[PDB]
Amino acid sequence: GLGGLERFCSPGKGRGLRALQPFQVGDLLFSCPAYAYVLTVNERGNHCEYCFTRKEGLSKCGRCKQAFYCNVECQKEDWPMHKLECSPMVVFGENWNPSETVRLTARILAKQKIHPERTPSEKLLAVKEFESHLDKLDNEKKDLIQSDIAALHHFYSKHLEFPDNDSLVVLFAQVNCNGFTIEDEELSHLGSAIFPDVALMNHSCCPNVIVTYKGTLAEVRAVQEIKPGEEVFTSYIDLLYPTEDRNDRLRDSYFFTCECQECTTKDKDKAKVEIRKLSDPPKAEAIRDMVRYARNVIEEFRRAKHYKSPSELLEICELSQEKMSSVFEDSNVYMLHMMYQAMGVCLYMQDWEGALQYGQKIIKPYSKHYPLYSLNVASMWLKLGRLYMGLEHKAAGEKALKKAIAIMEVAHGKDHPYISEIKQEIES
Ligand SMILES: Cc1cc2c(ncn2C2(C)CN(C(=O)c3ccn(CC4CCN([C@H]5C=CCCCC5)CC4)c3)C2)c(N)n1
Ligand SMILES: [Zn+2]
Ligand SMILES: [Zn+2]
Ligand SMILES: [Zn+2]
Repeated sequence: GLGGLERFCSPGKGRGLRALQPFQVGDLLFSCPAYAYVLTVNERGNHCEYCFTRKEGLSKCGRCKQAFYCNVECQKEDWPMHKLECSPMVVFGENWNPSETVRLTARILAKQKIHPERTPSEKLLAVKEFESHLDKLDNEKKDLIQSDIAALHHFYSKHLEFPDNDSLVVLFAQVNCNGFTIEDEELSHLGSAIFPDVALMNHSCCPNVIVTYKGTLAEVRAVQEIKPGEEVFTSYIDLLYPTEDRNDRLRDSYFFTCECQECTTKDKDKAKVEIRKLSDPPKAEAIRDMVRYARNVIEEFRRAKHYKSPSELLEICELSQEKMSSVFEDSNVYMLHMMYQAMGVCLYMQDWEGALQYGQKIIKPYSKHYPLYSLNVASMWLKLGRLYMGLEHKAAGEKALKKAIAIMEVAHGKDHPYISEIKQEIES
């Protein structure tokens, strides 16, 4: 189905989505209800488990007191999926630690037993039809799937009937590369879901669509004019980084290399890796070393985001920046990576001033490096606005919040609950 769209074979790629009618900028292509979903553990007090709405003072689950809901209606409708974790959270207590993947694969198995037939989440692609890339996964990723399986058994023993090891390996591999992360208006991680039809769409570093969420509902809107017969492209990755960096990430998770206009021309590559205009210009050899150092420290930081302290993480950001500053211009995407990373640590530690100072340095190069309609730009203006408003800068506040609404009206749509919320912030 899906009015004015069709599944097809995209040459040189595979299964894709194609427009059959035109779509102007801001037009809703389709909506895909969540086949399976979960709210992340760290967002448990702030958000409803069933619809993901952000509210303070949510009703608690009487049994576990770990799940929070808008009303009894969200609580009752959530129970089929919550019963998988409700009694095991009480039994295991603070030891209850299944990974978000294990948590999601559990809901998938539950949806397979209650609704074995094609769901409205599966109008053009089925979960069972998902790519698993099992032939391509290393020993590390296969060991984590074995680990995931043991965790599923250890934490969901009492509420599920499990298929054999081989069936569960395929499913865990499938979820790993097909699972969607859901973010809020600020790009903060909210949870994980299965959107079978959204997963049909192929990748481009110049996308003509963006995926946003209305609670657990995924929404696909046009960010470029789409003509009948043109293929529908979303971006699988973060479009801030140069071509090699994007293709390295693409190969890592989806084992394919990109061939779009941006990957071909590499026009934004020189500007993304901006170099200081020194009287003695740094040598190509020195430019090479700083790019490697940066890519190395980016990996070092992600790993450190597990064991090192927020004040330790900041030292890495600050010293990495200071080191890179020898060759890299402040608009360089590697500098910007660490500025963003320290902003997140500042927002974490509630250093609203430190965060605001990062954002201010981040936003002009962001609108220069990302496309016009980009969730990273809108969420950065939204974060700047909210911080400005919090620190008594109303003129700079309304200015940044309006700039967020501008992009967001096109991505999230003019009637989105987010736009209203932000408007209430300017008005009241
Ligand atoms: C050569 C080529 C092939 C291309 C392609 N474009 C898509 N192809 C495929 C046919 C190959 N595919 C896969 O290997 C492949 C595996 C799982 N999937 C589906 C995934 C669903 C989840 N999203 C993520 C997106 C955003 C952030 C949150 C995390 C979730 C990522 C996608 C695609 C699709 C392109 N430009 N070139
Ligand atoms: Zn609710
Ligand atoms: Zn409960
Ligand atoms: Zn590309």
